[PDB]
Amino acid sequence: GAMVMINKENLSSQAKLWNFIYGFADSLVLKSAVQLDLANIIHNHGSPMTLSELSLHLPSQPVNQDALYRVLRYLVHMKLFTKSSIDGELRYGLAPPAKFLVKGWDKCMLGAILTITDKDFMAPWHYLKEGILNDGSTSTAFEKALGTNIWDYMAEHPEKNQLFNEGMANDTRLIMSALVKECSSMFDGITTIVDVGGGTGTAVRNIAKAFPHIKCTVYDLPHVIADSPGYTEINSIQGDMFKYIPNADAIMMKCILHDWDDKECIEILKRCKDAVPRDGGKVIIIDIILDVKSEHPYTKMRLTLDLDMMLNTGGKERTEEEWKKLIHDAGYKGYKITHISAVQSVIEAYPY
Amino acid sequence: GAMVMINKENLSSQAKLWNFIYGFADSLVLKSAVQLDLANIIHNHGSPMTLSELSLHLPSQPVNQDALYRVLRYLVHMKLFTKSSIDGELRYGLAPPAKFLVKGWDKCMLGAILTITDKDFMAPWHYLKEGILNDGSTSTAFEKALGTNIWDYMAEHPEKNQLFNEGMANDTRLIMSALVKECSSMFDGITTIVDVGGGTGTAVRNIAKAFPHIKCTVYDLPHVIADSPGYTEINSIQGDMFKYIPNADAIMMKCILHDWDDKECIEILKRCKDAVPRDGGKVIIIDIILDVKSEHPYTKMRLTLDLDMMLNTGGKERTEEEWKKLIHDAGYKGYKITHISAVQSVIEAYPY
Ligand SMILES: Nc1ncnc2c1ncn2[C@@H]1O[C@H](CSCC[C@H](N)C(=O)O)[C@@H](O)[C@H]1O
Ligand SMILES: Nc1ncnc2c1ncn2[C@@H]1O[C@H](CSCC[C@H](N)C(=O)O)[C@@H](O)[C@H]1O
Ligand SMILES: Oc1ccc(C[C@@H]2NCCc3cc(O)c(O)cc32)cc1O
Ligand SMILES: Oc1ccc(C[C@@H]2NCCc3cc(O)c(O)cc32)cc1O
Ligand SMILES: [K+]
Ligand SMILES: [K+]
Ligand SMILES: [K+]
Ligand SMILES: [K+]
Ligand SMILES: [K+]
Repeated sequence: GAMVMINKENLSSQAKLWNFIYGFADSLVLKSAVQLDLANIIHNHGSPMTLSELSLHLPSQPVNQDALYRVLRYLVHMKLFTKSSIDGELRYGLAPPAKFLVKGWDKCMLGAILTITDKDFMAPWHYLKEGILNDGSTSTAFEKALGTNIWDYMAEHPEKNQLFNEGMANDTRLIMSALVKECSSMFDGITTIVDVGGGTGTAVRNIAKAFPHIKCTVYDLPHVIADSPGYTEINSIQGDMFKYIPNADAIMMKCILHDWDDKECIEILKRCKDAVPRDGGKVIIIDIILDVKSEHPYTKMRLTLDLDMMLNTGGKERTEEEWKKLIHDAGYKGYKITHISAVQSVIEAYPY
Repeated sequence: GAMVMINKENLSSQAKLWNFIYGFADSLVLKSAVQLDLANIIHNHGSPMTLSELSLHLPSQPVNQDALYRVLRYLVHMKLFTKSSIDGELRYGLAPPAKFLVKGWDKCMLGAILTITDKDFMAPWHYLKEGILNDGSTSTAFEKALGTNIWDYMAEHPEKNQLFNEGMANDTRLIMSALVKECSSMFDGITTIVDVGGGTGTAVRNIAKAFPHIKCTVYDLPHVIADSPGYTEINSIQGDMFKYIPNADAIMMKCILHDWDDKECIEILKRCKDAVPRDGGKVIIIDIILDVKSEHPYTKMRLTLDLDMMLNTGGKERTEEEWKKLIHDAGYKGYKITHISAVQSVIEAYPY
């Protein structure tokens, strides 16, 4: 018949399953740590704090200190926070990865955390089985969970629109420094650049500051431009990139093409190719490159973004070979990849 | 002013945060793998299967094979499944931890997975912040999310009651073999045993089979006994353990005391102490012992269960010192711990 176990089963193997089952506890404990603002209370204090001292500084009163102690115990085991005995008291501090929970610098990841761990925005992941056994539905998991496609949903839910746009703002803050410094030569000779699907303008505001002689434009759907601050020297245009892309010396698209299937990407890439000059025009794509042959620090979260696209947008994350095919099919002459030690890489696509 | 970064920031540190943010993706991809029954289709086939072969055996038709490929790619990166080139084709197999997703043996963990990753049963974790900043509410996160306390909720939601009771059934299946074999001496001389809060009877059915001369009783709330199969030689009694515990030579409580605060536990433990004989009576507690000094395979999920109790039941997981105090305060003479290489340990509590 079947396998019969006769000696002790491996505890580590079973623990690996329990840790996968409860993966959501890491996401949702982290969310609570962010909502309580623990890392910033400690960082501002400048030294480890007792349970009582932390409690006195929390966002509201009163505080259940038993609950706080037990969440902190979990956070210490995550190696995000520390706990030690100092001068006769137990005090809580920050471990090195907690720096990404500290406000005031480009790699603070708080906006992204609050977007991704939002209850409504997690709901699509419960429809993953229905993405494979689709019973002949063509809708995304986002539509099954929340009623309509992501972008129309954002147009009808202003607070959700804002939360998502700030997550994207954050995502872009993580890479701008590397972009404008390491990839400064990409901006040479450009007099105009349009950020297609540029969101609430983080990328253009940073490019415009680093390169004062380039006239920058942000272009997105009306409900996103409506959630943006006013601009002085930067053009803000609203519209639909499938029907119109503002012409310029260069087009940039960050986290756009991974929202769309290959047919749609080719339509967008053709529209971009015809928006830039034959003479040194270029299209700057910023998106993940999936390595399916070797492992990198961001490999796990890049595969996670592949399914995030599958459920939320209808898109995908692509390997270099897939990018090559898409860029070829849109009729470009060639492409060049630049790594910037980020989740995304830069792919410059060059027309004839 | 503030810290200024001047050299490249650590990619691994940032990846650790992204992996915590997306912890829920591991839980919910695993859920989808269980709903698709991938591990059992492969295990029954007895060799790795192509994407097409897997598709032909899935729970329903048609199948989106792109989606299936991409979920499998994530599952292979989890090291739950494998992918290889064999005789000119890409075939998917099982890695060693996938044995816990295979049906037909005591360590199949499928019931637990489907309980813990259920959408409604995950909802309380979104109210973790409100468990610390409770705005002077005394309700559990379960009540905030789902309307009332867990046990009354189960009484009013028969499908949820069943799903939870089968999760508990599974949890008990994981330990019964070690219990009845390693701890056989605990059952010596006992003529009657009552499993207080014994659920749908897994523990008693297994004890009754291993020890045919012990008259076993399962005792739980009416809506749980109502979700149980009929019994011949095993007594099934319904009631409230805070008002009555059926008298017997021994009482067992598995995953009971971790549902309750210390005052409640002492009330239950006193009721048990007075239900067993002064002459060799004993109370057999099966629950986690938290080690807060060193690390073990199950440490992470035990701390996770501490917050699971905090949110869902109002209880907690306890260290040995906390167990000692509780057992002392209920007026017992002593206790003995037996490890059984499981999530829970056995704590025998002995009256005078
Ligand atoms: N048809 C369309 N035309 C223009 N923008 C669109 C669009 N469909 C979606 N978008 C926009 O594409 C963006 C995808 S999210 C990426 C936002 C930003 N580039 C960043 O990386 O931070 C959203 O802001 C969305 O509103
Ligand atoms: N007042 C009460 N009296 C009796 N049983 C109770 C109770 N309150 C809760 N319970 C039961 O305690 C159990 C906790 S879950 C543990 C179930 C089982 N002992 C196992 O380990 O698999 C549930 O079955 C629940 O219905
Ligand atoms: O920094 C982030 C990284 C990834 C996300 C995931 C997000 N899921 C919903 C749909 C969507 C769409 C996107 O184009 C995108 O770049 C990210 C996401 C949010 C973020 O705020
Ligand atoms: O095997 C399992 C392990 C842990 C759980 C968590 C569960 N959360 C809801 C409330 C609750 C209550 C319990 O008494 C318990 O032992 C487990 C749980 C479910 C399971 O099916
Ligand atoms: K959820
Ligand atoms: K809204
Ligand atoms: K990669
Ligand atoms: K129900
Ligand atoms: K432990």
